[PDB]
Amino acid sequence: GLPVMNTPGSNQFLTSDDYQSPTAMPQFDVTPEMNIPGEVKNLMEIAEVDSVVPVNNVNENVNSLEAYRIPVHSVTETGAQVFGFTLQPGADTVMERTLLGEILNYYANWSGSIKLTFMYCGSAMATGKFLLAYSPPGAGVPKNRREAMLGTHIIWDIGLQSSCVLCVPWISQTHDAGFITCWYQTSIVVPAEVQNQSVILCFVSACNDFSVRLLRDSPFVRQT
Amino acid sequence: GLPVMNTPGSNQFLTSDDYQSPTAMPQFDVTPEMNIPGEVKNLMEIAEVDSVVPVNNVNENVNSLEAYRIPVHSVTETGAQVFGFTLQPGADTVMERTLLGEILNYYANWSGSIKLTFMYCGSAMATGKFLLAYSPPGAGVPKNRREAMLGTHIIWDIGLQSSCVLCVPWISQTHDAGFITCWYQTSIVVPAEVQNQSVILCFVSACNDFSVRLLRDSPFVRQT
Amino acid sequence: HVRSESSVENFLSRSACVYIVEYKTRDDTPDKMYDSWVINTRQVAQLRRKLEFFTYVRFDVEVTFVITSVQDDSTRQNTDTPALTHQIMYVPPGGPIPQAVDDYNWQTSTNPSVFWTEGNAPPRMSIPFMSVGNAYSNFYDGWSHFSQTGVYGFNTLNNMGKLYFRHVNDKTISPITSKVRIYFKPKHVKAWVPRPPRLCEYTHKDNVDFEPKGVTTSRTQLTISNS
Amino acid sequence: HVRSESSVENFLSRSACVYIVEYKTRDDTPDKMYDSWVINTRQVAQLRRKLEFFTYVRFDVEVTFVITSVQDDSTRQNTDTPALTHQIMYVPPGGPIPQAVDDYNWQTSTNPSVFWTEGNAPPRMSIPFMSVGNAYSNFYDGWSHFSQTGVYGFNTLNNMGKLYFRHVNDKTISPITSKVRIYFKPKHVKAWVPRPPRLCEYTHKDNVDFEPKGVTTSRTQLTISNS
Repeated sequence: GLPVMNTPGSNQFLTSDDYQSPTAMPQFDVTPEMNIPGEVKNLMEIAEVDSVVPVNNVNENVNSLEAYRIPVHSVTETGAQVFGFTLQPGADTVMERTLLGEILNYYANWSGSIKLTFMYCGSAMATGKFLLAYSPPGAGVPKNRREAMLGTHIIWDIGLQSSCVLCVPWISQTHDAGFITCWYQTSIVVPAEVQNQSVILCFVSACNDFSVRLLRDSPFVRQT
Repeated sequence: GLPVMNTPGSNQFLTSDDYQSPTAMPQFDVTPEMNIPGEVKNLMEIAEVDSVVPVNNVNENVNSLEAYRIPVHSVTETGAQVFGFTLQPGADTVMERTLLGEILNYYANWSGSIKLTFMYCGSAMATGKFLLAYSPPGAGVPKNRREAMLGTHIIWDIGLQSSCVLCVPWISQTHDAGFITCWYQTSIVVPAEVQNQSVILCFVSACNDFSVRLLRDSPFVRQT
Repeated sequence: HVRSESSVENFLSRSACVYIVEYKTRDDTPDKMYDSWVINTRQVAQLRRKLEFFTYVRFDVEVTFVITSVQDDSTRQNTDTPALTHQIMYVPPGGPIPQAVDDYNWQTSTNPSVFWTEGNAPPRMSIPFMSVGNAYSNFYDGWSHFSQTGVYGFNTLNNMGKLYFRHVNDKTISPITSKVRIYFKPKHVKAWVPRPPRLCEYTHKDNVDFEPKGVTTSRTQLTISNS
Repeated sequence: HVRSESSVENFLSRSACVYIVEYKTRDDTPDKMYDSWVINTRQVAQLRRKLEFFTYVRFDVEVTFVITSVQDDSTRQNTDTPALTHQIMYVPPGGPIPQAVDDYNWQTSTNPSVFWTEGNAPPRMSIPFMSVGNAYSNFYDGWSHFSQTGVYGFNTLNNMGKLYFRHVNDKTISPITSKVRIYFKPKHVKAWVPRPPRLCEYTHKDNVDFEPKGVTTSRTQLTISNS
């Protein structure tokens, strides 16, 4: 018949094949596709969803619902620190098991932006100010309200904005990445018959410029 | 299905394959090429660069910087010889480890031209004349200034040209190749309070008509 | 800025060894000469989690069988056995089931088989979407038949089939065991109504049951300091 | 007068055996049943010099594995072992690492593998440019992380991956060792900022360190004479 020469690489099963294959069940009628709502055609639709961050993961608080609640109250000083965490979505233990950290643990390379959101869950009568400082990578953690003030900061007034959104610029692990600290500016002023202890909760999601390059196995599933 | 006959040469791994291959990592985003200056698309751009030749490789001077300096001074005779080396870029020990000799040791066949350059590194007050003779292949080495004079020579005056360039014609090893000798013509005339001892340095590169035909392993890397 | 590897098909359409099937060619116990596998997606924990990102899925199936044989030691390793033929029969949902190596259900017509001789490229057969409903369910909040009887969270409807393996040849004179490996590559994947990943470990392959794990890894403090 | 063989691709895109990987199929020490290779370009001294003609390089990779097996001598050379299947798993930069032949990381999903049965043509898999930066560095004048801590001249950024090798089958009854040979052929080569060749010999595969050699071969005189 036709003259045909076999090249090397023949009769092997490379695991990432793309060739055709014969069907075990021809003459079979596949039931047609119905319109089911909520179709996913991209995993980076899933990571564009805000989700609560367990910032208060001090020990023995992890096995509870207190792991999300960030305590804030009236302070007799004024330049103290409320919270703080290293800005590493996937390496840090804070946003480790966050949904964005879970999409980002299935890849060895990832790059893009990141949104933070901070919501105050106190009463409608309280008021005060915070200082949300962003230490860029390379720069250290400030130890003062004043050292955090000369950096990149934002003053977030409780009494007129219950949610501040902080879209952090360029962050990567293979395209010390930064810090997010929260300082008191004023105390939380409260009227009579209103409780002093209150709560902040965090939220995080990516922006629309987020890419990944190389799939791998996740470091959290361990075989029995 | 389709009738297909296997020709001989099938299921072998010839080392110089050119066939297609399946990718281990599809669905991967390769980072784009950035403009980096200094792009090489041809190895015969590299060998068009002049480089210093260790002509003074008399023994125990090789382990120093004196290996490049060619001594020239005031001579009580007048027809003596300054330097000399066989004209074999890659076989000779003089331009063996020269960059042009290093591009030319990776090939069994090479042909083309060759530039020499001779720079005088003495004072601005000295003056004199040299005789740069070129013995063609087949012809012997002259033993006199006068025997070198009737051949192909060039008289290079120190006092008005600090660099003479000598583009040697056709030389090959599979397309005794020649000699380059340097004779005194006059002594080096010097005023008072100016030092007598001086230096010549060589340079070599190819021309634009240089070809190679068959790659091989280099004779200088020895396996541990 | 590509987002072509966060696709559902560039995340789920990859081959993975899911099960190892050991069987011999000469025994006395008449059920160690064959073995089977009920086809599901709940044995590799990696692929089970990657499919439990979504509630409903819908895919074709491409199975490649890697078949290797090693002879058991005996007095008679000096033999000349000709090349072995294996059978890989597929039983669709609603098909008969063999109960021995000499059973008649290895010979029935509407159970598609593959016959492979030792030495060739490994076999391969595609399996289409063979559910009655429109998509498989990873999760099912209910009972299959007649609630408070039957197992909670079963979903009868999403069975895909099962495989059976035997040596086609007669009983040899030396015992030779054959182990096959099953590479299950889903194709043309469409997924709906996403959901968070699992935090706890798995305890069984037929229910969602668990022990309560934490939320994350605990820190020592709440405010950060310098190095 | 051609200059088509002084191209960068006609100088660097050639196959070369870079490493030999020995592993067995039956032992007692549980780490001699597998072996690995961290992929770099600094083991063959020839290819290391030919890539140290240039500072930055950028290439695809085409690996062909030549796999051969020889049985170890014992009392039981008289056996009938079926054909062996090998696994060649690729771990990208940022992937898990197996620690035995029975470890779970041989079964994970985002580590692409190749399964080859004895007798066929040798396997082959392409590896793209998988660095975060724009080109690999042969030379790096600096520290990786937090200078004066960490090794001088490391460049974390240019890791390409690593391979792992095991026999897919169960433990046999006779010991059979398998040695594979790795043919590393770089493709689509682009190079920048050239630099002189190395004069001294090599002492290690992770630094540029050396002992001072001469400049050339010494002569007896400076002026030439007749034969």
